[PDB]
Amino acid sequence: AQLSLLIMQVKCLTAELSQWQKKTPETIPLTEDVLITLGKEEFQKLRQDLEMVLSTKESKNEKLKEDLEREQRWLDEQQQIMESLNVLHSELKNKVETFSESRIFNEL
Amino acid sequence: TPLQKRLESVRKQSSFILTPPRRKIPQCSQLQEDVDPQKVAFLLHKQWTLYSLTPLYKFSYSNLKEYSRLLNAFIVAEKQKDIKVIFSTLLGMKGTQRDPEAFLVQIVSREGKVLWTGWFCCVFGDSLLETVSEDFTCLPLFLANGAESNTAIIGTWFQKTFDCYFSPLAINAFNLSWMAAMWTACKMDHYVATTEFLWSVPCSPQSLDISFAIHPEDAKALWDSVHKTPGEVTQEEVDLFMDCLYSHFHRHFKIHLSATRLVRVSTSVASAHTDGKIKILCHKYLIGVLAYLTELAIFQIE
Amino acid sequence: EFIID
Amino acid sequence: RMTLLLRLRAQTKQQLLEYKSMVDASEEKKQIEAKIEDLENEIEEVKVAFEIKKLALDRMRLSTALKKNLEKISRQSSVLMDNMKHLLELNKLIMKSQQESWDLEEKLLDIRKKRLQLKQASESKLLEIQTEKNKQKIDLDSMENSERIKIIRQNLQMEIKITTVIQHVFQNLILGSKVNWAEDPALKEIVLQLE
Amino acid sequence: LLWLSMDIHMKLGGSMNSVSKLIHYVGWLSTTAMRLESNNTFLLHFILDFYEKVCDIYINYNLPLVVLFPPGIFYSALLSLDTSILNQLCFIMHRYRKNLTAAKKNENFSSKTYQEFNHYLTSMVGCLHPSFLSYAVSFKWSWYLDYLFSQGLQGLKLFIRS
Amino acid sequence: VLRPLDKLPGLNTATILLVGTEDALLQQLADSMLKEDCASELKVHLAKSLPLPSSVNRPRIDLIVFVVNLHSKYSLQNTEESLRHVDASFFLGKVCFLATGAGRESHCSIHRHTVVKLAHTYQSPLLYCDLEVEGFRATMAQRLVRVLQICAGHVPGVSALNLLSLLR
Repeated sequence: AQLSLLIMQVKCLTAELSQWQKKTPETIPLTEDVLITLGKEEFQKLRQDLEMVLSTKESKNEKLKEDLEREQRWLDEQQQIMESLNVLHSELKNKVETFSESRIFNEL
Repeated sequence: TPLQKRLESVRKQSSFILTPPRRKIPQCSQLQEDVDPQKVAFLLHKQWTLYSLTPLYKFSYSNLKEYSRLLNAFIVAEKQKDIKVIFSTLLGMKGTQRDPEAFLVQIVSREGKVLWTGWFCCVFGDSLLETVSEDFTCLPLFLANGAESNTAIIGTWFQKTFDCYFSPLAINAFNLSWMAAMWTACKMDHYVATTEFLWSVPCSPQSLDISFAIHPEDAKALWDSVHKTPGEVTQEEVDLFMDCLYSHFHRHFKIHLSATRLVRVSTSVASAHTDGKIKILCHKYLIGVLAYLTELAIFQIE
Repeated sequence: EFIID
Repeated sequence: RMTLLLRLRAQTKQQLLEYKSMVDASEEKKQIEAKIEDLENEIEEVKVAFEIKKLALDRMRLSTALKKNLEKISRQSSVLMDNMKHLLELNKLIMKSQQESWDLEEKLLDIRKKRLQLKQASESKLLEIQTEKNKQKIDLDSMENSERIKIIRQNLQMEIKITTVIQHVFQNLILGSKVNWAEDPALKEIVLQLE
Repeated sequence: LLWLSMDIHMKLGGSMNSVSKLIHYVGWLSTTAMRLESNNTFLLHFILDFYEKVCDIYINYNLPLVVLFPPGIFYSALLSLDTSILNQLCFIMHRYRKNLTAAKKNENFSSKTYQEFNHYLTSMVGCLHPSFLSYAVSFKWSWYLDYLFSQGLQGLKLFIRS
Repeated sequence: VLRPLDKLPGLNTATILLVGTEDALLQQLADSMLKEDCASELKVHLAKSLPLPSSVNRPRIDLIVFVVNLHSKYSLQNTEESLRHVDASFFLGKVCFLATGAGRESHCSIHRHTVVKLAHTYQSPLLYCDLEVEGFRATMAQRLVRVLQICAGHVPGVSALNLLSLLR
């Protein structure tokens, strides 16, 4: 059925593209109402989403401030282990690398 | 190379490219190199609780005695919360020459009353071998026969000292039917046990089970009816063997075994369960039975 | 069984 | 009853489209690797076809809803205006929660970029330190020659084990007897024995 | 994008096409999501939150991947009914202006992106509206703009300043 | 053989048809499909084999969800025995493949590749879930309704044909 269904999909999608190109926006019937019942329903639906999208952009701002404090703490700890790691690399460079086997046995 | 290769392996496995595998019939395995006949014969007719064990980090088959001491001092420590632990490499329970050598862990109690005899093996497991680094000795399989209390404590010790983890291996009815089909497809002689398939209908109030315990020769002549391509077993052939079971059970009892699930497949080669208490290893085909079991433990690992 | 045992 | 009627009209404007697409498909009477490529071509040219369709439907609907709502200013008290005042209050609470989000997120992005720079830099530095430890490992191999390091190492192990015995028979002999342990300058430096 | 900015810092084209494809796929997710949900404004807010981080790719992450809206998202945000998503779209357009101007400096992102962006620009700047109608009812073109700007219209002010 | 457009639609009726051998899980899934008060009159139809005995006045089936119990090979072999009674115009948008029992992964007599191969060789969405638990039904049943409003044409932007182009 894979090929016989790909062919059917192509045949039906060509018809759908021919039908959507046929579809002129049919606003000429519109609605004999004064459309206040639709405009003020969409406005009411906004009030039922803007009340809820403010409730999620306040949560985003809260988790943004908390994550900002957490990332500042993590960046401080990263800078600390940055300077510490760099100074450790600089110190251990030509501090323990200048170890001879003969000098090592002399320390023993 | 060392990690991204496992990433690609996981990606390919989850991609689910066609996986009816033309698995070869289990081949009569001559006992390779040095397999201790007493030890190997001791591991055969003993019911192993299957586990999938992640690779043992910083593991070495040289430091056996000190690991044995650390685990023995921990086993008796959990009794504080009479016992000897002998780590024993097996030397021959591996599929390829590059596989990690299988080693045993036996809780020996005065005499050699082996209480637990846990067992780790990696046979034909070169799909996880080429994905771990050199520090990991990957043993996907873990085979514990003793009580679950000792198993779930030596598992904790292994987690603590090797960062290896034990997911309890569960052979689904798909793999159970597969191994049922190939173990009647072997060239074995003097069938030890009847080829029994323990089904379990999915009733909500009741828990009825069915034991389709074929005569092992009748299940071979029935397999030869559904066997057409030689050497390899197909998912079509496996499903045809299972469907010949289904249509010969529904022919009599008018209940659809295909509407049920396998829970155990007893065979003259090897008995196998679903819940984990799986591997009875009657015949010495075990380098292939364990090959399937490791390649199934690798799947749970990766 | 076909009610054979 | 009119909103439900509009739901009916929107449902049957689309079920009719399904019927007509099937009718045209049945009116109409190979390269499977490309049979999905000329199929994905449809849902990219269908997508343009009924995307501009929706952007024209929305345009011609919002134009009417603007003209239709343009008659509410000339209308009387229209408590929906009191509702829209609450909508205005709601808007500022969001776009002033977006003004902060245009600065908090910018600072977070800067901090994350700094942290990733100092993470890759730290991995480079720690890998250099670890390969320097590996360079110390061949210095350890300079000890594994074992011509005279091994003998003195074994002497250290076999003589500290005598120095960790006599030491621990001073923690047990400056203890049990009539010791007067720390009230004596001599034993004071010999008590408090260094490990 | 964080791990791709460092791939510029640590010395492309095949990874470039991956973030571009992710944006195009999400823009395919988010243009049919408003079809299933009938251009739900709560969903459009998160959609433009995604593209809030797509406009600011060149300026922020140094990647030359200024990728525009699908038409079904930009036009349904321009023809939306609440000012809180309209000015978000306007801010995203202003950030697209800034990033395209920046990409013209250091240098497909040059021909087709600029064509579609001018398409979006002429559509919006000519249209720049019921949400603004409601704001005006709440209330000399400069006075109206100042009233809008003081009422949190930050993205609109930023894009008008262009 | 069932056809997608032999019957005219209702008015707000979106009538799914669940096809699965086990009917306890089908009944539970249908109960969860109507637990939420949606905006469409959902007339859920249950079945065991798509042959579906020929009873007139049956509504225009806007969706068939082949609930394939991965625990039982019967629920698969009957599904392929019910897929040979479907239109090639039915598999475009109005066919889903529920795979219940999956995720438990220890009772699966069917490998989850076999069901994905089945649902990919018929070019139809394959929606995984676990019908024995309510917590995974009520979140998956609301997925079969939002699919159902797509195929029935209740969302006035997305056809059944448009659906599999989104779920491919």
